[PDB]
Amino acid sequence: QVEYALESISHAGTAIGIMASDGIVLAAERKVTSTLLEQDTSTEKLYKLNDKIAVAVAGLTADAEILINTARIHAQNYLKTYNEDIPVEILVRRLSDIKQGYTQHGGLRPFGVSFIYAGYDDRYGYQLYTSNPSGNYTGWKAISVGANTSAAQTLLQMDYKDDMKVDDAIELALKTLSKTTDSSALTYDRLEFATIRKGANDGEVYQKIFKPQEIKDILVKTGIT
Amino acid sequence: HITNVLSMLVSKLDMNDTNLTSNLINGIVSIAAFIPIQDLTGEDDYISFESDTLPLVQQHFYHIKCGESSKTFRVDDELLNNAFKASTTVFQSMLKVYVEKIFQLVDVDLEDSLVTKINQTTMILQESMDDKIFNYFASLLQRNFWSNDSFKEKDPNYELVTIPLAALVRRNNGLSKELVRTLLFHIKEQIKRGAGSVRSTSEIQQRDVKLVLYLTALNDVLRQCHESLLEYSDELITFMKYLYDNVTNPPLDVITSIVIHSALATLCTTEITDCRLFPEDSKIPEKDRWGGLQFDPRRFDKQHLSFQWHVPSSDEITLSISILESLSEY
Amino acid sequence: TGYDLSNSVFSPDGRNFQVEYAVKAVENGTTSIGIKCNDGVVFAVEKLITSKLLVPQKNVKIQVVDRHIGCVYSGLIPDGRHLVNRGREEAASFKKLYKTPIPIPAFADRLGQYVQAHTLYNSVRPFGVSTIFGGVDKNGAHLYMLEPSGSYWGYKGAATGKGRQSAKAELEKLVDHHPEGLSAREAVKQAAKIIYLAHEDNKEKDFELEISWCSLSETNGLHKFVKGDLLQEAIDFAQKEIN
Amino acid sequence: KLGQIDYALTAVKQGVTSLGIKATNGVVIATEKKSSSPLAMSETLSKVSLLTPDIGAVYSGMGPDYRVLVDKSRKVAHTSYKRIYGEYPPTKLLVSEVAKIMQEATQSGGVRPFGVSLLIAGHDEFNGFSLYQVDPSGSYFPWKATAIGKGSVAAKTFLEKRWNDELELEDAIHIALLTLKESVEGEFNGDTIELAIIGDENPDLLGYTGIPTDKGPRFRKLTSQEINDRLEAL
Amino acid sequence: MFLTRSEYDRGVSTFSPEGRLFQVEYSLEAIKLGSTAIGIATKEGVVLGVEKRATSPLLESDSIEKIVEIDRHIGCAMSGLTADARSMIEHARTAAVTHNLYYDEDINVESLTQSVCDLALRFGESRPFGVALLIAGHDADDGYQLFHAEPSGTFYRYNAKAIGSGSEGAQAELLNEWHSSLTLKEAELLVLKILKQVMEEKLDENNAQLSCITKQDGFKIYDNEKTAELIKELKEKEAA
Amino acid sequence: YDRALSIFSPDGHIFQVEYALEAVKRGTCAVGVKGKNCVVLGCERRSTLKLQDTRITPSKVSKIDSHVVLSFSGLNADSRILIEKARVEAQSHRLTLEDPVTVEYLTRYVAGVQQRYTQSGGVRPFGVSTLIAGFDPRDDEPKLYQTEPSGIYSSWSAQTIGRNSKTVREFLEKNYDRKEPPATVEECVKLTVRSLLEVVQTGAKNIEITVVKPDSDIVALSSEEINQYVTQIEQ
Amino acid sequence: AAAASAAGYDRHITIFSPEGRLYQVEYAFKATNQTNINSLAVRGKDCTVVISQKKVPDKLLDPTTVSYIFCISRTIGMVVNGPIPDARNAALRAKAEAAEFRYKYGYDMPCDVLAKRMANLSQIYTQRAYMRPLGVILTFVSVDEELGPSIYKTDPAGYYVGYKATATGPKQQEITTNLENHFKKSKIDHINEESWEKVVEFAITHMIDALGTEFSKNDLEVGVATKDKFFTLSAENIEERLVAIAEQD
Amino acid sequence: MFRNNYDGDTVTFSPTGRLFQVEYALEAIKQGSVTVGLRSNTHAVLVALKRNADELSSYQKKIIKCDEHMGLSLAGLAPDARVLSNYLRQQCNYSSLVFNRKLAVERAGHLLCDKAQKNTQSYGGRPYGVGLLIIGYDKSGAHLLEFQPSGNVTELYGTAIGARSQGAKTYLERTLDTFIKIDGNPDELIKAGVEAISQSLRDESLTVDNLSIAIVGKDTPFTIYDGEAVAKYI
Repeated sequence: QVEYALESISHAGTAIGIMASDGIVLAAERKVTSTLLEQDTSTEKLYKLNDKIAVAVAGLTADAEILINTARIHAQNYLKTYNEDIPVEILVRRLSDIKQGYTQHGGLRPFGVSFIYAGYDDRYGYQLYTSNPSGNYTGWKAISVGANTSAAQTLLQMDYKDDMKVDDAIELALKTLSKTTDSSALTYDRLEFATIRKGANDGEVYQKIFKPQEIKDILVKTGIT
Repeated sequence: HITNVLSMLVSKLDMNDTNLTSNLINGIVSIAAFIPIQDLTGEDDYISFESDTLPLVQQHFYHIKCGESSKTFRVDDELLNNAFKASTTVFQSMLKVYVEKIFQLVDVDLEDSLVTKINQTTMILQESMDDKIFNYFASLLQRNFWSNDSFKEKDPNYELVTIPLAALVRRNNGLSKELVRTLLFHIKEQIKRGAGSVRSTSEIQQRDVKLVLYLTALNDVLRQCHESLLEYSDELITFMKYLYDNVTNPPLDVITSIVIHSALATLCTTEITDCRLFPEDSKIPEKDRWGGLQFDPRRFDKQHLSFQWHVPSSDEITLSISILESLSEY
Repeated sequence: TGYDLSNSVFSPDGRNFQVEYAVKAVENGTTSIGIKCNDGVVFAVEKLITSKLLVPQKNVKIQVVDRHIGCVYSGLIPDGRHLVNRGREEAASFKKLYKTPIPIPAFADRLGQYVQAHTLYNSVRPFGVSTIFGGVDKNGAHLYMLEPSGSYWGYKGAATGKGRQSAKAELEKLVDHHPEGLSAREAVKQAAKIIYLAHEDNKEKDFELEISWCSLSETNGLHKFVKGDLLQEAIDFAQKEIN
Repeated sequence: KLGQIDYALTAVKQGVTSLGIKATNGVVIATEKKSSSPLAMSETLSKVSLLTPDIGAVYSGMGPDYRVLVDKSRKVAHTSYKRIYGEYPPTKLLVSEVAKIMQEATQSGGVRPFGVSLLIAGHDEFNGFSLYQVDPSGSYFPWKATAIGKGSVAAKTFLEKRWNDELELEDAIHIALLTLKESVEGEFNGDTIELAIIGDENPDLLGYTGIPTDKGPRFRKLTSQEINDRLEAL
Repeated sequence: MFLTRSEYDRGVSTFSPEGRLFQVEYSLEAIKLGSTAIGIATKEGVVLGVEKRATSPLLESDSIEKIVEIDRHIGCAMSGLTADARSMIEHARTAAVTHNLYYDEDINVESLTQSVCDLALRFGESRPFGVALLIAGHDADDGYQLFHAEPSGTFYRYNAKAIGSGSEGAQAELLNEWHSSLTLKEAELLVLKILKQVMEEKLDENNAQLSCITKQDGFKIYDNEKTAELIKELKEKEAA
Repeated sequence: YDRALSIFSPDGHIFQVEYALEAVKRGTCAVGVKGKNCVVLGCERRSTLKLQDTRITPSKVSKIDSHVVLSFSGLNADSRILIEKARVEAQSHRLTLEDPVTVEYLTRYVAGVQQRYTQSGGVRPFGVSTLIAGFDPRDDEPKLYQTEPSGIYSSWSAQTIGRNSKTVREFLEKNYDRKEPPATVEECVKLTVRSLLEVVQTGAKNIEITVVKPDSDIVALSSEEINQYVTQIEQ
Repeated sequence: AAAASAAGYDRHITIFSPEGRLYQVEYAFKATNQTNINSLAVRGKDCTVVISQKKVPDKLLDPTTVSYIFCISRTIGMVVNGPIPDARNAALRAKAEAAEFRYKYGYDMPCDVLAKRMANLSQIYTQRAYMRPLGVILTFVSVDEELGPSIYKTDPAGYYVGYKATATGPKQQEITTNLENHFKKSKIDHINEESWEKVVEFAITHMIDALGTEFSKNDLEVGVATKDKFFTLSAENIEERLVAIAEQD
Repeated sequence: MFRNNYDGDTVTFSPTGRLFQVEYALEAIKQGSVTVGLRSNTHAVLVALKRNADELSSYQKKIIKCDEHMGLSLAGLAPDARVLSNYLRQQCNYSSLVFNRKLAVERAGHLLCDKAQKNTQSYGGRPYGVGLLIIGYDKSGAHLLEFQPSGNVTELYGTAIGARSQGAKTYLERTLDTFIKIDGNPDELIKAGVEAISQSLRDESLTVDNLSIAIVGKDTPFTIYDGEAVAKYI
């Protein structure tokens, strides 16, 4: 009795998550929009929850930002409570249960959004997950949500290998998006990009949510112009 | 029963119940389309709607309401024919109530289809009148058009009064000279009193409403003047120039430019003038014509369906070219 | 076309048809009148006798508010009882707070405001009564008629109910022929005449004439019923006049 | 598909034109002031409003709704931030509260949406100059330039031709007065136009001197004489 | 087949021109559609019986219970176990325990019957509410009592009452058979006889459940083995 | 065909949960049988899409406490909320009364939440059933229960909630007998095995089975033991 | 008098039509014409004036009670164009608002804050489907000490503005056009006379000249705003203004 | 074939000034079994014919005690008679503890009118569907009141309400001069009431359980007789 909310996200641009043997790779595409609508803002696709966890979104930013802020608040509260940062599984379950409630309770509306939660913690290592308006969630080796989901999942399935490096997951996300792009070329201003990797060399979790020039640099590595 | 019903329908038109008013207007137009709005009384001056028609409508209704049938109802053909002839003497009373309802409906938030239907019933009433009832109705309408309280609202239904005036002038060209000189006098009065002196692109302002009434009346009357424009053609051309000098509010430029369209259009158009139920106060199909020959097999007759029509004259064509090149070159 | 089904609504004319329909309820009520005298008010009503079983001394159509305000009404009977109770408690409220009898104009406005509030919300209906009320205070005699819309004015003489047309026409003759103003004794006689003249449209039912008065000379400005010989004298005046 | 909010949007699309333009060093918000009568004193109603000394608003749609909205928006900017944080909000915070006020009406049954769309413009230390459109829905969007009301499709086409990342506030005022000039229903002068900026601070309009910390309004409504001075070149 | 509708049908809280609330009438006839329950009151006890639905052999026990304990003194039977029946029962239970701790004395059966009717007038907190109940009990004032509590929030005391499947012929045989002089055994045999006739002539401990109120044991539901020897006592007594 | 005299709505009322109870048939098969000295639950595994990560997938069969286990058919998202509510209630009982939760109290509380989500009207009932099983503290009688979206609950000697669970129930009625049940865990396991291999939406990824034994001995059979149990006769 | 749940269509409750109109509010504008009374308000040099027609056709009325001019506070008054029950409601509200303001803020309620407050109340009645608009236009007048001579007009939509002059009623457009053509001639924002005797005199002249009918003492009503007194003229004082119009010309 | 547009709610008026929903609530009084009341100067009497559902059923209660000096009867609806009768009991208890008086039976009448008229004026509610005959004694003597669900109450020497009441009512109107002079003898007033109710039983017959009687006045508290106590009046 929620399937219209799952229809809603199918239009909302596209997000790809790919997990390597040594990291995770979030990529997402901004929908092309009016010349005068402001781009330099907080309402994007690739957000964050803590220094070990990042999300990409499909569905409306107004339903996303409440859950993103609830996740930031709950992750800050967990780090404050235990002095070790929240497991990815507990973040997605905590966010899967809040979302389930607003779908079963008829005094509320189902959240029209679906986030791809990438992360690292030592209880299970690197963890890639998807959650959707129903309040169910699944663990993945690769996943995508929103526009061109079906076409992208076939190209993911036929190229994904379990042993691949993070650099191969950079290539696979960029090459999947350049195969399944609605615009007949791909450019750094439509692309939001992030990685979660094992430090500079030592044991820490290192996020990067890439700046526009670093995106241009990986596009010219990967032969997309 | 029918003129008692026509009178009772016309008295019952509301300004709050647009659905009931639509259904009453369906009744009124259906009566008008079949019945002649005419007094069938000869030298029978002793008969009167009340005491002739009503006594036969109170006995008949009481008889059928108490469970008896019309087959049992017996009366002299003479009392029945006096009750019919006396039915027809009530039409001037009904038409005064009708014009008074038409001027009340100008203030109402109606719909384009109900306004169009109310215009059609007013025109079908007119085509069903003899010249005696038409000459009464024309003066009643013209008098109310000058002496009324009926354009106080933001956005009045001008058509409910101005299409009836244009329909008078289609039936009688002799009305147009006075109605066309009285309108342009009132337009000059309102323009000198300041109508169209305050700009707005989006709205006809409350001070512009009478100027718009007399201009839309002028547009509608001029469309039906034909060969009667030839009497006051120069006076209209110098008025058109005055109007194109003096008023420049963008909502009024559309209304004021329709004046030449209506003038030139009536001078070159070929179309029907006469739509009367019975022609020209002429012919002899008897006084038993409550039906308009609809079933009578003599409806197809050349002496019944001899319509005058309108065929553009050569003077009206020398004026149409004079207006067209004067205004365009102007 | 649905503007007349609920209470807040304006019709396209800008009138409230549920209050138009509430005054149709008033027009089905027993005729009642009031007269403003030189120093007071007289009230009169046609009390229709519905059966022999009604206890004759305890069905009273004229209603007392405080001690100086007389009241009478036409239309819904539960609605008239409710306005009379609002009236009694509104007057007792002012008497408790200010220790002095309520001005008739201030009393009238507190009712006008109450009745007007019942035209605002579609969660309620209007009152189905018109109230004629009046009295004597520091400024002398006052007579008021209040209607279902909350509308009220001061009157020289007031009439409401089924016989109101005939009563209004007679009251206009009182005002024309006595332009100085009537004495309370003559206003009693003349009120009896107007209730008998109103009953000739309704002769099929028995009635009792009921009269009360409140006059600064005859009653010290306290509202009281016309009883015994003066009532019978006013009946005998109405009875010679109706011939 | 239509409901009560698509009808509130039609009330906005019927309303008098207003616009906003964001420049390198400030923001413009501007509109036509239309008179019901030439006996009406047009100074006695304000189309453009101060919310905080660094946030201003302009509307299109139903003027009485906007007046109750701005009274509530001012009360919201006070009870929320002045009375607990000690300081005024960023434009983002006050736009969210305005959208929360507008969403509460569209939600409650036995209430109707506010028949207005708002352009809210202001300054903040972290975000800098900003312009937001708030619709009857209780939704908000950030804009580089925008227009609302009757003239909005032609105005937004001219704003798309003329906006660039390098405009100065003084040239954004020229673009704004050119954009209002084309849509004008009445006369075009300093008495029919209403125009404000959020730009540099104005220490005179602090109305007191001494305490070095306060700097006075970033917000400024132009007087009719300042508008007429610009209209001599426009 | 013809149509007999009316303009006042499905009118909620609305009188028809006759002064009828058709919603509460409709709710009050849906009592014909449920499972059959029967009550017999005697000077020796009140007997409640109900038809049980047949179940899989694997079903060991269930929380469907159409006969319920309200208190030691008071028992109850339903023709249906909707949420509204549960609501009325747990209100009646909370009403019994609150009266016990207020007066140090057992609730009268009329006063508990009144309380479940007040819940249906309140709609929990001219609507009908819930389901028909038979309410059985003993108190020192008015002895052994059997009440029909109705979805209308009104009730009657009966000497015997049938509800559920079988209504016209179910109460027809009860008024033919009931005596002031019935013994408890004889009343049990009578509810089993009535249950056999309504069930299109089937009778087992697997489709008949019995209970009684007495002063001495209070409310008790009979074991399958106790109803089985009673069914054999019926089978021989009719054949004799 | 209860039109009768073209009658409609003569009772003026409705009650309905059964949309949820249909989802409880659509969902994976779940079957449970008592022994003399054990209870075995077995549940169907859903086939997993090509790119899923299996490392964190829940066992479907779900421990509430060392002596008590829950399994379900119905919506997975709803089932989590019941398992989480049952886990916090089991910890809350174990704390506040200094003794483990009794299996019937746990079922009465799980039924209590399914009752409240029926009754409250502003929420749907949960689209799920429960198969609650185990042993009480200081006891060796095996205990086995069901709850349904209606908030009804019941005790079973064997039971099966699924889409093709009518033929499992016929095989259970054909071979189980409460006079002489499968005594040893060997028979008990082999009978839930025979049940699951009949009519489950099976594949190379197949069935998860858990034996419960008395005094908190709770054990999921290995992917080898569920294969060792495939002892056959064929002709 | 409590709020409750009830139904309606887009022209029986204040709800946007398919075209964004609020019919219940436009129909409350038609309710203002119902009494068939015209009124006029004009600014003097140090006063502001309000003139109303008075209709009392019914010989059975006490004419002293028929009154559309209301005293809100010592400084400020109003004329109502609409049904008397709604007028008495709006008057009782404006009196209570002014008394509550003089209590809290410590100076007498300005005429710009009373019109705004009453227009904000009318906006709450234009968005409420449980309560109707009032069928009234309210014209407030005072000689403020902040803005001087002041006219403020409020209507059933909760629109308000200040006015140089205004007329309200069934024939107001002719009064308004004749006032527009006066200010187009004199080029002031007021009537250039130093005493309220000459302004109430000029307003009665314009009312006669616009409506085409002479007034007896009883056909007119008058308001005279002066600093620390708004007041209404008795009929013998209005007689002075009427007798000063006949002697003048 | 017909469709009354003005009877859907208790707050609609007919175009003729009718409250149809209140009239339909008066039609509900003629659904219950007959009751009679009558009075003299010393006593007032109620008598009521009680129905049952079946021969195994107890009889439905028709007469209720509100205080030691007054009580009522209930034709039409049974559950609407307990809401009013409970309130009338509360108001009697309140008059004893707050004023040290017995509630006057006229005062009790106004309090019922008040409670009933409120339901007639408000949306979502329904006028009561019960007719009360109230009897009492107080310092003004013996009294009988007929309450009608519209919110009206009438002082009567006698009346009948319920199905087929016109028979008893017509007998009381014919017998009036006789039963109002029955003073110092309560049994003859009871017999005059039981003969009046016998005119409404069209072919039917009184029995101990089918008949209930009540009396109040002078030295006698309000008492109810039914069962064996009515045996001397059959």
